[PDB]
Amino acid sequence: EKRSKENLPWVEKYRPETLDEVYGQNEVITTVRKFVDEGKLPHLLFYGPPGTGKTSTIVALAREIYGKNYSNMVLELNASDDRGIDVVRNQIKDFASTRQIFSKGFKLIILDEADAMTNAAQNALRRVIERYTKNTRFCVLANYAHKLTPALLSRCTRFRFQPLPQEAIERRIANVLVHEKLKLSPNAEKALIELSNGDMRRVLNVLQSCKATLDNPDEDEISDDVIYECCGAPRPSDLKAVLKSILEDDWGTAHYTLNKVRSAKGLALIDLIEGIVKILEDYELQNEETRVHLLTKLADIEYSISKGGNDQIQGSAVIGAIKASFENET
Amino acid sequence: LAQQPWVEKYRPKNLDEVTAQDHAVTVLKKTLKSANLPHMLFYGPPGTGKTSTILALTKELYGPDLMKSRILELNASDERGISIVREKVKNFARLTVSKPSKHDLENYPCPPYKIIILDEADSMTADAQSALRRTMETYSGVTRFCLICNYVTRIIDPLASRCSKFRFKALDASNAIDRLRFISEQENVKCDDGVLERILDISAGDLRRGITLLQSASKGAQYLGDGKNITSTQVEELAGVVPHDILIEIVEKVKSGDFDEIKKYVNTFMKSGWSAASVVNQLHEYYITNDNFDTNFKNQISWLLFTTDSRLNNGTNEHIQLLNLLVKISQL
Amino acid sequence: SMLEAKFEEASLFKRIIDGFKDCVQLVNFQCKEDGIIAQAVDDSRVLLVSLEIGVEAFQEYRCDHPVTLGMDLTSLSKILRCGNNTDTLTLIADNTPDSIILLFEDTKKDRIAEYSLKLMDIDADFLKIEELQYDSTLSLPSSEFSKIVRDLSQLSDSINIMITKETIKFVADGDIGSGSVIIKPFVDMEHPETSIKLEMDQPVDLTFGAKYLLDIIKGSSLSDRVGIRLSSEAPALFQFDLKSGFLQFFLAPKFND
Amino acid sequence: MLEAKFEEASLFKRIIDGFKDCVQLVNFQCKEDGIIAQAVDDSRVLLVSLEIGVEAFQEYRCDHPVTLGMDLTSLSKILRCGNNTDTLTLIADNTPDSIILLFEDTKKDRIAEYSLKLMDIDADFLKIEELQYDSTLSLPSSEFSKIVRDLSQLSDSINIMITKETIKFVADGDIGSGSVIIKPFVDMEHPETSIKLEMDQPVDLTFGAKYLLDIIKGSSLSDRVGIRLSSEAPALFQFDLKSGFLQFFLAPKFNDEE
Amino acid sequence: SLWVDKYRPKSLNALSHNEELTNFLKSLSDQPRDLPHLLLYGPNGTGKKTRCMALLESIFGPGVYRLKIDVRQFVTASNRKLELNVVSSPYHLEITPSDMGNNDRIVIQELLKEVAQMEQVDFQDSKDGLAHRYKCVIINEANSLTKDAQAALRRTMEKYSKNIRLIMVCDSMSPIIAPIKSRCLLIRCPAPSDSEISTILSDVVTNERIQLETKDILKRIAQASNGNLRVSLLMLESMALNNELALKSSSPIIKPDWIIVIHKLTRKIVKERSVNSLIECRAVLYDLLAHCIPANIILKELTFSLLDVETLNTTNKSSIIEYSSVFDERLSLGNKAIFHLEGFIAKVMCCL
Amino acid sequence: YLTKEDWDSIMEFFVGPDVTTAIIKKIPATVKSGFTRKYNSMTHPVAIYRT
DNA sequence: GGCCCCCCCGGC
DNA sequence: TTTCGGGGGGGCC
Ligand SMILES: Nc1ncnc2c1ncn2[C@@H]1O[C@H](COP(=O)(O)OP(=O)(O)OP(O)(O)=S)[C@@H](O)[C@H]1O
Ligand SMILES: Nc1ncnc2c1ncn2[C@@H]1O[C@H](COP(=O)(O)OP(=O)(O)OP(O)(O)=S)[C@@H](O)[C@H]1O
Ligand SMILES: Nc1nc2c(ncn2[C@@H]2O[C@H](COP(=O)(O)OP(=O)(O)O)[C@@H](O)[C@H]2O)c(=O)[nH]1
Ligand SMILES: [Mg+2]
Ligand SMILES: [Mg+2]
Repeated sequence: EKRSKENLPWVEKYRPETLDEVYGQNEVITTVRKFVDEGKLPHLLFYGPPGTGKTSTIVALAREIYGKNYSNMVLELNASDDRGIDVVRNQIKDFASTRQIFSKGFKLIILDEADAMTNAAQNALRRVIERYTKNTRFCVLANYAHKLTPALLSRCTRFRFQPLPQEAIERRIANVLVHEKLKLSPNAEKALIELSNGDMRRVLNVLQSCKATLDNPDEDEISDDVIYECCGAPRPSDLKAVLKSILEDDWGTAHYTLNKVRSAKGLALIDLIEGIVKILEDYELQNEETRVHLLTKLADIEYSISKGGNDQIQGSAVIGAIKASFENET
Repeated sequence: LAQQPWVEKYRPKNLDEVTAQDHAVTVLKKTLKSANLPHMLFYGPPGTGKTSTILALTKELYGPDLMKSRILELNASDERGISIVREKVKNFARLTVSKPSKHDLENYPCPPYKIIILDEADSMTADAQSALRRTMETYSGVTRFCLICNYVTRIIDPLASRCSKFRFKALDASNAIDRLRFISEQENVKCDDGVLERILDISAGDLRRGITLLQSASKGAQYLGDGKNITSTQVEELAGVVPHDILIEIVEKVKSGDFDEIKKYVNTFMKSGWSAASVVNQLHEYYITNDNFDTNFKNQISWLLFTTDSRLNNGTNEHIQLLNLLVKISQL
Repeated sequence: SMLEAKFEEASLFKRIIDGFKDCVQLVNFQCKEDGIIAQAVDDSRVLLVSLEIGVEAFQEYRCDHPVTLGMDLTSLSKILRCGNNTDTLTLIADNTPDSIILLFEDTKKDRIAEYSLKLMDIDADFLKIEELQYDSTLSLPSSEFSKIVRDLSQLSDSINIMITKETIKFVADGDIGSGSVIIKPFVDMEHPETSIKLEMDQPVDLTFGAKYLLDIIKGSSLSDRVGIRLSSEAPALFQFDLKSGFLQFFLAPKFND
Repeated sequence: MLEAKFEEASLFKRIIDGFKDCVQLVNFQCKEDGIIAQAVDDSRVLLVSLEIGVEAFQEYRCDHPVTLGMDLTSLSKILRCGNNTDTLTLIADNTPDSIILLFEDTKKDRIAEYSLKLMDIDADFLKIEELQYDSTLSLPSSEFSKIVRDLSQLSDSINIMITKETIKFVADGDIGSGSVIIKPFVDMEHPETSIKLEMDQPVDLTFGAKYLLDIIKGSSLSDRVGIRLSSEAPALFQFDLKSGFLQFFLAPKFNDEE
Repeated sequence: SLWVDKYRPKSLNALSHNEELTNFLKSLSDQPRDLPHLLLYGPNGTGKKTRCMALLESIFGPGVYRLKIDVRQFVTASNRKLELNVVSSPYHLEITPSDMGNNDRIVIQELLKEVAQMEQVDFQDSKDGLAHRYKCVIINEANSLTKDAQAALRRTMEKYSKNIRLIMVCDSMSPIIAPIKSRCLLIRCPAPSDSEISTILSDVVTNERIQLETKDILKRIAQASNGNLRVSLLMLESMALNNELALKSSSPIIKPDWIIVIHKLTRKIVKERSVNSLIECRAVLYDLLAHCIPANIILKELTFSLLDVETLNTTNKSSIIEYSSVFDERLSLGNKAIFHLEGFIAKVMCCL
Repeated sequence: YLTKEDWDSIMEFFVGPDVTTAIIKKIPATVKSGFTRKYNSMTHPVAIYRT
């Protein structure tokens, strides 16, 4: 790196260093801590969605086992490094079959993002894992479990990293606010958690952008409005008004309301579609075909939007689909 | 200069020349003083000023001289396979930042990191994108990444998670009129009232298209040699907009409902070269915003127009699609 | 400049780099007022290389403050190949440098070739793994060690070294057969350069990979003798002494099982 | 009606080999004065000019100037089968669809006579009117070959900065930069390797490494190469022949940052 | 030389239809130093390439018409060798990357970038010897380019505009991606009217001295071409040759073989509706496709011939057009065209 | 700039009522021989050099 | 020993 | 047949 840690992005500045700084995965953290505290470390696998703390957890565990010099006592490989059959057959085998250079102890191999590895390399890894288990332990990290071969999964003990809970996100936000000398409104925190979707990376990025947005962060307070302008996301009031107009007004009024709401702050149609879907999924529809039509048509519109197209036609299609689907309610 | 197209000649030189992207330009300017620029993912529709914004940020960060030693720009014209990602990008990100001069440190902020700009990142394969995940995080202290794309869905979820997202809003007559008026004034283009608003409405979020249309109108006016204000009729003609007479003829033929007459009229119409996208857009505008049709008719026509537009977006024959759409509307 | 170090003959540095370029990828130099000390670890984390070129090997060596330089041996070798084998070589660096300058000068003519190699942000420590008290320390001509390694590696991919009282045994057990070479200490006053010395504390028996020994033996072109120090629970040290510095290979033995 | 009896056919071999890569179909005008040729590269970024004077040939004569569009690859194929030290001649007739290349030798047995087909290539009135080139220098061919083969590894673009009493070479790439500064050099005991320079206004021109490599492929003709640099005109690299020279007008790489 | 090529105009003043487009092109050529990238779209055979050449001749000198063909070599990642035939002039260059299918991308990354990133030697009409002008590159059949090939053009146009200007010609704009359409000045090229086609044919006849009983002949030939001027000229030449350079009131209109085959296929589909009929239709489709007849052309002509039948009702025509739209989309997204053509024919047989 | 091979290739494209295989076969042998002799007895231009 | 080239699979 | 990427196995050197 260069200069102090204050030059780093918040996603990297607040990376957990120890195992007590990881939040939202209490069960997994406790289990791994107990395993490391008694020498009962098996071949580990961490399966989870993006931005949940798998890499942070494994690096913290390696630091706990070895110490500050963990980088000189582990073999860490990821998607940026070639991991072909030759690599598995030579480099990994040599690392697993040899003693530590610096200080005594067992050998740890961290194959981060192993789901990117080919089937041949994973197959070659089988006996490598099973033969040097006396002195070596393997850790695998994955987001998609369908890419891993059945045998490799069979040889590993699985741990699932759940989407981050609300309480853990609030505690981390409190720590970040205290360190950064920031003030966050309760509704601002609510909006941040809602838009995070269980990812701490999104929380930290949005909070950094909000801090940048404030003119005088020293005594200014971050409000839900700041989040909405920073992210460009529709306000809940805007979504509610659009849905109300679509559901109990004529086509002209609905079109005018949608256009005005979108042009007030330059909102995107995709965010509106997601918001309306979230609102409608809480509705109690009398008829199932209403929900079926809503889901099918909105999914089609979302797929069409994903490839460009005409924005006005797409908005009119959204309005018409909602109206037609709700006509079935009677 | 006088030998360059207006679109390139009025490319924002600094971050203060970006017209309607303040919600992100503000934080980008703040980074000039904070020196903690995060990984950025710019996404938005065409001609919203993403490449210009990143280039201006580089201008204001490093300066004219230190730029080339601190920027690595790769676009779709460059090979960006998994091997390239794992060798060239990794090597550049692993290097120490170039030494600034005394002048650079005296004048420009010179943050302590370099920048890699993967423009048009939506054209990169999934494996190549995955190869960047740990490169972005491991060397964040010496390198920062800017992924610029048009379709955010084409970026894999881990990369979007690692990057702070910036959406560029569409440019319309309410937020981009000032820049177009400034360009016209500098270029001394005499236009009637509402001509610039009409240009921006026709552009539909693309300021590059609006500038090109203004240049074409200016060239036409100069060649005419009449010293008369440019009118909206000429702007519409240069933009390929179908005249309202042809549109009312089309809707009347559709109202008639005869298949043979509609087919003959469409056959004659297709010989003029009108784009099907413009015809569909104008038909949508005419129908959805007309009080003479009931709710059910609009409900059906909206879906028909959406289907036709989606089919046309896949490079399909325009004649067949237009005929099918018109027949289906006539049978509504 | 901050650091200015002149090699009278570029062949010296080319040979020193040639001694360990086939076993490591990225090297880290750390220059001080007492010379240039460099470290390099291999991709498998099985072999470490430590070089300690002294100030007596340069025509003139000036270094104000300690300076770190992370480099890739491939690019360094590529550029060093550019320079001729009859020209003086100046290594030049500035305060917190972004590049290292290699200046080839031919006093015969007025031709000066300057090459700037961009540095890498390699942040690591040395840890000075030089375990105090080893179990056995032997010294013998590098030619004999190279011959033994080349002969035995052709039988098996693993070589076992046993140190017993006045006995050094190299054993290989492959598929076609096995091969054992036994050498005992001896001294020749007429030609001490060929003598073999052994100082023993406890018996030793350590296995090593043949590829790593084949890589290590390439340093015999720099020194006529090699010193091998072995100790259980510690990596094996293979030292080649130079005019003013030395080159050390620390090789981790294989797990016994 | 036309012959160009050569002192050594190896000279013609090297001459043809020096620009085979740059161009393949080039019009050769044979006059009593000698051989001339000017071919624009397919990319319209490089021009190959060639001329061999009557003096170089052992015995050259011609009754009527004739333009031949013979292929370079075919002539190379014809020559490569020839011996080392012979006296190639280029005889033909009034209406030649082919040219008979007489690979004659002092001995009556070491003969490699061949025939080369002629192609109807189109020739235009190319003009190479002399210009007041700001700088012009001459340096040994071996030094240029070494410098180019060295700097091509470190980059694909080579900048030739000719300032006051400086012949600076520059090549910037991803791994690093390479510069080999040369200065006016004279050796009384061996002046053949003396660097000559004459310079009026500083010249900055950056060219492609591939083009320079291809040009130096044909530098074996002369032990010295002459570089003529003009800021507003395409710089030209010349290799002297026995009684003429081989010039290459290589356009400069476009500067977009400026 | 055929009459279609022997009387093609070579200057903007020689154009004889769509005078508004001619005036627009003259205005563009008045100050060509700041000319943006151009994209000419319109029906086939209208005269788009002729107008592009006329605009180039207006910008540069008459020398744009001295064209020469050369061969450029390319190497893929697999070492496979590829060849591209490039038409070039002292002032402009022409390329048809679609000729290499999915490999067209390489062109945009190798040839074009080579032209724009380097200056060119100009030893004519110049004093220093270096060109003081931008190079005009014409991409034909731009609508046939792959999406990645088009994406490779964006920064090339946006960075080297000071040296390279692109004039793309396409028949339809739907295949072109939005960024490329945004980066170009769009020029619509309407098809010539019947009166203009008749005037052109009359001029050709007068120049060639072809006896005509009445001028109405040229009218009918104009109507049979559906606005295609090239087809009109070729049809006039064919009829004149088949009638001993003398056209009478009873001279039939000659149609090409593939149109006759498609019409016979339509008649067979209408008459018989079964699986054996589908097998014979597959045979006919294979025969048509094996002779360089594009699948999209087959689909369009078959659909319109079916819709031009005086025995089907409105429901049948509606079903036919719907199936044609669906299977045209399928063809745009598929590789084996025979499958989609057979599916369309089967659906049409079922509906009838 | 058409050659005999190009002539045959063009003649081999037509389909339907315009198939020239039977007609071409029916052409007198002497006519084809004379056509070939005339073609090979002259010098013809080349559209592309070194195809 | 190392490039360089050609050929062949790819789900579970 | 067939658009990358990875692996094997042979051929120059
Ligand atoms: N449980 C967590 N507690 C605190 N911070 C977290 C947590 N999870 C993620 N983060 C934050 O997000 C950043 C990235 O965390 P990561 O460990 O990279 O997540 P990840 O699951 O390994 O990412 P993937 O699956 O490879 S996309 C960290 O620097 C943390 O600042
Ligand atoms: N915010 C803006 N302010 C001023 N001019 C703009 C702006 N956005 C676009 N333009 C104009 O349109 C031209 C092109 O802008 P670009 O930066 O290339 O848009 P872009 O979004 O990066 O294009 P894409 O997404 O790759 S198609 C600029 O040179 C400007 O002249
Ligand atoms: N007399 C005359 N003939 C034209 C004109 N424009 C096009 N043509 C003729 O129409 C033929 C087809 O034109 P072309 O540009 O190749 O069609 P496109 O490329 O598909 O648009 C050409 O052979 C010309 O001879 C015109 O303006 N006047
Ligand atoms: Mg991770
Ligand atoms: Mg862009």
